[PDB]
Amino acid sequence: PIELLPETPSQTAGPYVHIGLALEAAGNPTRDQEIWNRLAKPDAPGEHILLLGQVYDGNGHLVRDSFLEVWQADANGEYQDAYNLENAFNSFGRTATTFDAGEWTLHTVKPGVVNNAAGVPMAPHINISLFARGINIHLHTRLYFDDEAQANAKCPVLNLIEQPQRRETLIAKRCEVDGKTAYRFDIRIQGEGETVFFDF
Amino acid sequence: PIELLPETPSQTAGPYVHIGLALEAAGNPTRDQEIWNRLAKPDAPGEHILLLGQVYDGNGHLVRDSFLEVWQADANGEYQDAYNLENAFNSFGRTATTFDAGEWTLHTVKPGVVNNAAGVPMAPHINISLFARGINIHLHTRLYFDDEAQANAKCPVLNLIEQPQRRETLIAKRCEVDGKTAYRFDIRIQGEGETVFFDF
Amino acid sequence: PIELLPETPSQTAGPYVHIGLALEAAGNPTRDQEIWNRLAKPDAPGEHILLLGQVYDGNGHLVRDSFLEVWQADANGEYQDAYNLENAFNSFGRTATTFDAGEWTLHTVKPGVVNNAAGVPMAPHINISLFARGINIHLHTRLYFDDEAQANAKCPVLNLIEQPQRRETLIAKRCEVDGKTAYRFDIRIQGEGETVFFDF
Amino acid sequence: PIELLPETPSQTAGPYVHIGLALEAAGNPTRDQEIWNRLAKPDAPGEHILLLGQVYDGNGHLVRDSFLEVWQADANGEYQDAYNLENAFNSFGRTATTFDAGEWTLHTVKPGVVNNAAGVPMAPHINISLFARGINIHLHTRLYFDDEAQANAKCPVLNLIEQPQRRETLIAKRCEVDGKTAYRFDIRIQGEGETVFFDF
Amino acid sequence: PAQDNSRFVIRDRNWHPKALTPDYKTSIARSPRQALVSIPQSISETTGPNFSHLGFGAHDHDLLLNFGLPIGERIIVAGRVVDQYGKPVPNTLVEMWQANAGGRYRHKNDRYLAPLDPNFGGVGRCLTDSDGYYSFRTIKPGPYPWRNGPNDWRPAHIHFGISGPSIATKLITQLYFEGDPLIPMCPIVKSIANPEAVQQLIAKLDMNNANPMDCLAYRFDIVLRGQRKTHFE
Amino acid sequence: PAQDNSRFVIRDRNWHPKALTPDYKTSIARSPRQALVSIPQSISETTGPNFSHLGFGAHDHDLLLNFGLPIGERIIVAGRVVDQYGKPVPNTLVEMWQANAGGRYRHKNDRYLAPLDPNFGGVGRCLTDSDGYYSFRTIKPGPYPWRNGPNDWRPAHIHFGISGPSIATKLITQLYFEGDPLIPMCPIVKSIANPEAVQQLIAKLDMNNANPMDCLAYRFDIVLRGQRKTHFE
Amino acid sequence: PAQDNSRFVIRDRNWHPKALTPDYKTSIARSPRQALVSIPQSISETTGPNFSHLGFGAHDHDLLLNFGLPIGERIIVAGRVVDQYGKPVPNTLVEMWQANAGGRYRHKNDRYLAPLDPNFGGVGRCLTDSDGYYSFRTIKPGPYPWRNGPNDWRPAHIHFGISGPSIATKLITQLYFEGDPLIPMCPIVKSIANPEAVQQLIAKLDMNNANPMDCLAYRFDIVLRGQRKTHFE
Ligand SMILES: O=C(O)Cc1ccc(O)cc1
Ligand SMILES: O=C(O)Cc1ccc(O)cc1
Ligand SMILES: O=C(O)Cc1ccc(O)cc1
Ligand SMILES: O=C(O)Cc1ccc(O)cc1
Ligand SMILES: [Fe+3]
Ligand SMILES: [Fe+3]
Ligand SMILES: [Fe+3]
Repeated sequence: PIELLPETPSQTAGPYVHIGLALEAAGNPTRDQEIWNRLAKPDAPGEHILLLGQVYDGNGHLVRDSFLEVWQADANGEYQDAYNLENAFNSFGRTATTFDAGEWTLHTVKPGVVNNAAGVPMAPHINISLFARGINIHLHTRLYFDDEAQANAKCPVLNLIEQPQRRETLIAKRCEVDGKTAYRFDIRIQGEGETVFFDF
Repeated sequence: PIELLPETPSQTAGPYVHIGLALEAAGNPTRDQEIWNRLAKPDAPGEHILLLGQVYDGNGHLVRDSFLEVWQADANGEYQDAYNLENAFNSFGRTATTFDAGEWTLHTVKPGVVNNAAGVPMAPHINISLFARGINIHLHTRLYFDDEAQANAKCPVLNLIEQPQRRETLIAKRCEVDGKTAYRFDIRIQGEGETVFFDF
Repeated sequence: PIELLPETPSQTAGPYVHIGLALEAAGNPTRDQEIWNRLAKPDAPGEHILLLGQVYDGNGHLVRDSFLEVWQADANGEYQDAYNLENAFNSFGRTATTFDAGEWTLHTVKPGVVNNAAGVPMAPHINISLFARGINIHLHTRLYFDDEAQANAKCPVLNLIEQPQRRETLIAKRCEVDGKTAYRFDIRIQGEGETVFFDF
Repeated sequence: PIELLPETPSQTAGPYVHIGLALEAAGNPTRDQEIWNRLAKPDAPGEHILLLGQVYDGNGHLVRDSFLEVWQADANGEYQDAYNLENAFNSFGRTATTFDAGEWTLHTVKPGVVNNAAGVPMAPHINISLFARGINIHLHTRLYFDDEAQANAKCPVLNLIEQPQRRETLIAKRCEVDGKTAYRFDIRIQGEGETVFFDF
Repeated sequence: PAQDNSRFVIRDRNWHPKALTPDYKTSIARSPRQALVSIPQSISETTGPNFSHLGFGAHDHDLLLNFGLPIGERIIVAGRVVDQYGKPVPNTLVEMWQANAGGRYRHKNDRYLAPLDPNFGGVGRCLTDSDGYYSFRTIKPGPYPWRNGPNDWRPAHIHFGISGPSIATKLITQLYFEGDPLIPMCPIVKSIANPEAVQQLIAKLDMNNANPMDCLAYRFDIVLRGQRKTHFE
Repeated sequence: PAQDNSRFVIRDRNWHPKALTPDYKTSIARSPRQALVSIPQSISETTGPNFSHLGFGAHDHDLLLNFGLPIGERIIVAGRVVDQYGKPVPNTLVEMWQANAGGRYRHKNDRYLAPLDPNFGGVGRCLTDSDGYYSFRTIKPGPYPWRNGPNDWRPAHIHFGISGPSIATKLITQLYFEGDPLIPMCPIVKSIANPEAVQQLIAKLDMNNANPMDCLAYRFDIVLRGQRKTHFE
Repeated sequence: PAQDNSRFVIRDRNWHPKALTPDYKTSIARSPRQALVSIPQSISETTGPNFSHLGFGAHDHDLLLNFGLPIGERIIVAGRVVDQYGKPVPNTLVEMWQANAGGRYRHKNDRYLAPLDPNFGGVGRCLTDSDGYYSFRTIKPGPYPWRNGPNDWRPAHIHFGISGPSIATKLITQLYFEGDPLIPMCPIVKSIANPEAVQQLIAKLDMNNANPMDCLAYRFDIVLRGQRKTHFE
């Protein structure tokens, strides 16, 4: 068979990932332009929402050193790849969990619908990658919204998870923070209610 | 790198350990001098106590063939290394689990405080090593006392366990047996409430 | 460590170098355009000078088959890389030693000052490369002018030679030839008064 | 044949030997007790003398980074091996050459005569070892005195040097510094009047 | 906006370290017990941010100046970023972080006894050029002890994060130094089962790129998932 | 009392059998799922009992007389106890137990059909001498069946317990006999990943120590963790 | 006073680096052109100073305290000093010197651009014990550039000087670190023709001697000329 060059092997981001990718969090001085947790400017179209969550280990203990990256379409279901701080909306962002509270937050808008390769529309979702000490290779997952049952029911990706009970792990529960629209999405790496992780 | 002679590899004690280290228990005649479960003579200084416990496997079933060795300071926080049956106190003992009840017992005194290498005092503790069929290399743990919370709180060793919840697995529950001071120390080899085991 | 493709190894030019690089000298007909010993046309700006010298072996005997290439800035301290016979000044030239007299000659102008990598000006100099039978890889040296002592004193390159006495081996002795400004630069390959040779 | 373990291979002391063995010289703070160039206390028996010299390389250039160690008998021809700063006399010392002047000095007494292994008396001498950048393995030599011709003539070691002219290289020339008895001993590593070096 | 025009070669999860590698203690509780769910690639997975327009400072990639001079071995770390097809990955984001010459990180949580360098931060970033090259200038990091086994030491390493053309290519890894005797003993390095894969994380001394009398240089090339056009889909 | 002046070389947990070794069925439910917690050595761990004053009987180390004569292959089992630095461990407790010639143990729970031997107990103890030497006289045990796989048989062995200078050195192991074909088929042996580690458990026939016309001899040396003084602590 | 009671095994001048090793430039003009003159050993050559009575400070051998804490990799450098017969050389003087973590020496003449460490001197001394052992605690030195070829770099090294029992045994050398990619390229290392001899100058990582969560350790044993009694002289 034909073999290509091998991809560089992954390695855990380790406990100090923050110094490299979450400067503020590391409690170090930031640079002029930093990639962080505010994807949308007040003035960006779409429903502005707040995302928050906690990460749990196999013992049910909070993971206070996680690093997450997110990718989502804009309110129009368009992926805005040209990252710029001047953008009203950026499709990419980064967040991390408090060493104390252990909670991450992200400020965005609700993503528009996009079609899979076969032309079928997928339910609104945010692609997430998680990194942390103890994780050799990052975990891929998706965040869906509880207020979109109809779409969720028809998502071709969500429909690929064999057991319906497992699908539920991917649904963020709508709440409100300071009378602001929020969704809580807790990730459970291992054990009871273990979050579904993807390979692609 | 420099390599020394490799240590002889460990092997399970097996089901018949008793024949070699717990004659009474093996139900075989004993020799004149046996190393057993009475560390202190009635006239030894310090608070005399009764220690008892059970050992559970990962299925929650009793391990009725376990063999334990203990090492502790006397009341003055001193290690009495010169083993002698005439001594009123011996820092070393042995006990095993009943094939019936499956509980082990030891007769000693509450150990005095000793300091770590850094000169930081450790809370009163008893060093335990557990052996048994199914255990390829012995398990090391420590027994702490529930009525020593202040001290437990400051233990440099106990403080090494990341998760606060796991520290509780090392705390023996004070009780009374025949109006005699006792402490129950249950060991769970695996699963829920798994006892912390050490390496050093 | 990273290894590149190895450079093609050098080999002596041999006794007949002239046939390939000094046609006139080889006593063979020349082609329309030849790279020779006249760097500057009478109308080139700068002080016109005559450079001459002899080359000695380790026995103090004349090397009557040497071939030299020179590289120098014009009067303005600029390197004229675009070789052209029409130019009034060419930064590049070639000369060789008489099979008889054994002296080489070059017709140029006193080079202007150029700075090193660090921006520190170097004293006026001429870069020379010497070739000949017996020389497995060419020898690199520089010719400095005796009437530029102030500058010579501050040369970052000349200042690299540990022993002050060896620096004098690089200084051409000003003279006059037919009431024309000349400088004699004798090269001693080996032994007493051995000329400093460079690597870079 | 029988082969022993191989001796550790020598390496040049390098240009910074002073930081390790000639602290003052390195221009760094010294320690309480330093091994240096004063073998004899004013009050030590024997003729007190001053030794000075320069070291030359193959180009006849001063070696300004040399490090020398010396070993000699006391005025009685006795080797005082128990090194102590309280000693009136120590058989061992150390000196080095000035980065400026390039001259070393030593303060001692004239050594008594000692016999070789065959019981024959050797002329008064000081054993010297020289170290420096560019010297892979230290050079061993001996210092003899010009005012002891009679003994010099009969020295069994001096007599081992094939050519009489070479023997002269080992003779220090008596002088006087501030009306004090001195001997100058210049070392020539290579070339003209190259100093005799030993192997033992 | 981005468009779904390419497919990325499937990752080899037997080449990369598995999730559960017990000698690396923390991984016990941080590894999923259910199997990953494979999903076909869509625009969601085949696109990613482009950092061409990010405003980088002038010394973003220079750790000798981005924070007096730091103490330690001056080195340049450079290389190329290509895909499995050998194609350069231009204008891609390369981020790095590391400890000081003593193995001390500039982070709250680092309580190692080796001091902090007043002139060292240890964070750098560089956008690869048109040919896929990147370069950083820093000091070589010191190994550091960690609470795993009773005497575990991380071999000196530099942390790298690389974006690539999609979220499918994003990767975080660690570069190790050619010849470090600590590599073969590290349970994290050993999280990688294939010895051949380990070799891929070793930076080679590159004397060709060093600055005489100034600094040494190490070469570390990065290979991201091969990128191809969709076909007969 | 004891004092803290020694440090012991960190055990190699890849050398020793891992906790979970599934072919050895019982290890399944008797192996921790959480990682061991490594702690610095203190007086608690670097001290241990000294059995010098234990009053040992005359035949404590002689299984031929400590329980008529047992039926079986008369043998001497001797060797030395050293630390990883090669230093002898004098005055250390060495305890052993084994089955009789037929693989039958003198224990309640042993219902193997091979008979008990009326003149055989199966227990011994010996304090090492100044040179770290110990010796025992016994009969060679027989292999015996066990309920693991449907036809599992332990190779002939003698269980050993050695105290060493501290609780950090205490060890329990099994001695196997040179050339026994059952050796490589045992799941308990096999708990040891490295074949070179297995070799360390095999006693060698020692004709040099044999008593002619009487009994054979086997040599078994044991290596406890290396002991070193503290430094720069 | 000293007495002529021993003879030292003749040095192997083909094992040691020769005087003239042209790639090491400075050696051209600093190597003798006449042959050394061999002389029989006498009391003059077979005796030497004994430093048993020298008054060493308490941190003479500790470079972390003998000059705040220095920046760099904390390491212990220890070993034994024996002769060619394998005999320990007790109470012998071992002196060392080295650069800082950046390769900068605390000397006037060092103009390398890497800064000086306010808390690092780099000089140590230790008298070997009754068993021939020595130990130092310092930080690992950085390689440094030197003006030889246009891009020469000294592999990190520690300078050692050892007295031994006589002036016949005195030696100065350099210790290099196991795995440094710079060793095979160094013209000074290469002054030694036999590859086997080079191996002798390489310090081995010694994890057994390291202080968990504190410092690593390197082992460097030294062999001096074998010492024997005179016989039939
Ligand atoms: O996960 C761990 O604690 C080990 C580790 C520490 C730092 C680091 O940068 C990488 C891994
Ligand atoms: O663990 C087991 O049941 C097998 C075994 C039996 C006897 C013995 O002595 C050792 C291990
Ligand atoms: O140097 C020599 O004389 C040999 C030689 C002759 C001719 C040639 O072209 C090259 C080298
Ligand atoms: O001789 C030289 O200049 C090279 C060198 C520099 C420093 C040192 O410590 C050893 C050799
Ligand atoms: Fe790290
Ligand atoms: Fe058994
Ligand atoms: Fe050096």
